[PDB]
Amino acid sequence: XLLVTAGLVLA
Amino acid sequence: DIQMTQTTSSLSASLGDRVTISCRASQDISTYLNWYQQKPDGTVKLLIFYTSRLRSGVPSRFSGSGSGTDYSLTISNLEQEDIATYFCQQGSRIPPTFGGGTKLEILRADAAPTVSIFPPSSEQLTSGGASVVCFLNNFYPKDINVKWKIDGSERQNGVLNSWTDQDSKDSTYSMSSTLTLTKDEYERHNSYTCEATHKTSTSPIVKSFNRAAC
Amino acid sequence: EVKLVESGGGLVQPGGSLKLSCATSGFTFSDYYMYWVRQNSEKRLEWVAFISNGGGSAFYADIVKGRFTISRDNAKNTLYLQMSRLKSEDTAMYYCTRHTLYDTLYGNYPVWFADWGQGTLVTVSAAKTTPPSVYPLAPGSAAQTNSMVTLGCLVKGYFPEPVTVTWNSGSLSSGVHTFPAVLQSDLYTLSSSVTVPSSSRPSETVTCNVAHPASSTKVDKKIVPRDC
Repeated sequence: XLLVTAGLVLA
Repeated sequence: DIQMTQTTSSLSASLGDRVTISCRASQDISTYLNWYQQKPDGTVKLLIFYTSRLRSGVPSRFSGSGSGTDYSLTISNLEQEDIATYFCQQGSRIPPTFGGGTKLEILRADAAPTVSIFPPSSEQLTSGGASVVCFLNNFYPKDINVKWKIDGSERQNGVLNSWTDQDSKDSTYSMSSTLTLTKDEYERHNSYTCEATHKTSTSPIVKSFNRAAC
Repeated sequence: EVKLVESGGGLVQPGGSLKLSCATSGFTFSDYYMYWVRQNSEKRLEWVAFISNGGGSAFYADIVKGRFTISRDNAKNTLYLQMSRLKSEDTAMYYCTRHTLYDTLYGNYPVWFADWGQGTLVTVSAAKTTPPSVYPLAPGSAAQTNSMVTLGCLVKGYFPEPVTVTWNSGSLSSGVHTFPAVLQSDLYTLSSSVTVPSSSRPSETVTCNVAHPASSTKVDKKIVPRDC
C-alpha cells in the first residue's frame, strides 16, 4: 500500500 | 536522534582516481543509509539508497557498502562532473539525520591568476565612497593572499575578500578583493596597488594604477 | 521529468509568519508523500515536516512542532509550509521533496527525499530591506593592449539575499564569474566580472543586469569607457 516510514514496508 | 559523522569534510583527488567518502553512525543503522549529491548550485539528487543500491540514471562508478555503523561511497574514476558535496543520511529511526558533508575538490595543474585592478567608478565617487576592486581570476591552488598598498604602505582595514567555488569545467578558482575608503581619503593618495602572492610565482603579482595615470 | 518548485522566501521579522509553496508537475501529486527539508549557512541539512498524500497525517520535527503547519491542495499540485512564530534559527534554504518506495525482493524501501526542488531562502531578521547600489567597473586609463578585456560590476550594500547578476541578460555567460556575497557590516556586497575580447567592448555594449527581488529592484548598468 503506501506506508512511508523506516525499514521495509510491503503493501 | 542518531548522529551521523562524516570523517572528512573536504578531500581533493585527481581525475581518474578512486575516492571513498566515509560515514559513521552512532548506532547500528541496519543498512538503511542513503547518499545524496548537492552540487555547487544548491541542486540535490539521490545517488544510492539501502546502502549499496544505486538509483537509475546514476553512474556505475558510484558504489556504496556498509554494515552496522560504517558506510562508504566509492567513486570509481573521478570525472570532472563529480565536484559537489556528498551527504549520508540514515533512515533507521525518526528523525532522518544527515551527516555534515564531504566536499570534493579536484586536484589539477597549477595556474597563476590573471589579476585586473579597477579604480572607483565616477558614479560612486560623486555619491561619496571610493571602492577599488581587484579580480584575481582563474588560478589553482585555492590558497592565495592579497595585500593592498596605498602609496607604499599596506592598508589592512576595510577589505572584503570572496573566492568562487571550483569552476566545474576547468577546476579553477577566482577571487575578488575590494578596498573601500571615503572619496576624501581616496583623493589624498595617488598610487593604489593590489599585491597577490601565490604558489605559481616567486615574486608577487602586482597590479597598479596612479589616480592621474589611472 | 518531475518538477518541484518552491516559492515564498524573503525577510521576516522574528515573531513573523511567511508561507511557502511548492508547485509539483510531471507526476500524480495525490499519490506521493510530500516533505520539507532545510539547510542553513553552515550547510547542515534538517528535516522539518511531512504530510501524507491524503492530507490526513502531518508529522513534525520537534524544533518546529507547534509553530509550523504543513498542508497540501491536491487539486492544484501545490504543497505548503505556513511558518509562524519564526525565530532567527529558522533562517535557511527551504527545500521540498517527494517520497519513493523502491522495490526490494522482500519489502519496499521508503526513501523520503527522492526528488528535491531548487529551494527558497528565508532570512529571519529585524534588518530593513536595503536595495543594492550597482557600480560599473571599467578598465584603467592605460590603453588596452591586451587581447581580452575584463569588465566588472560591483553590487554594494544590500539586504536580504539573494540578488541575481546577469551579463547582457544571458548573452554573455562565458568568462562570467560572480563572487559570493560577504556580509560586510549589516549589508552584503558581491561583485561579478566578464572577459569579453578587445574587439567587442567598446564597440558593442556590455551591461550588468542585476535584480534584487526583496526591494523589487532591477538595475541595468552600461559599463561605459573610462573618462579622464
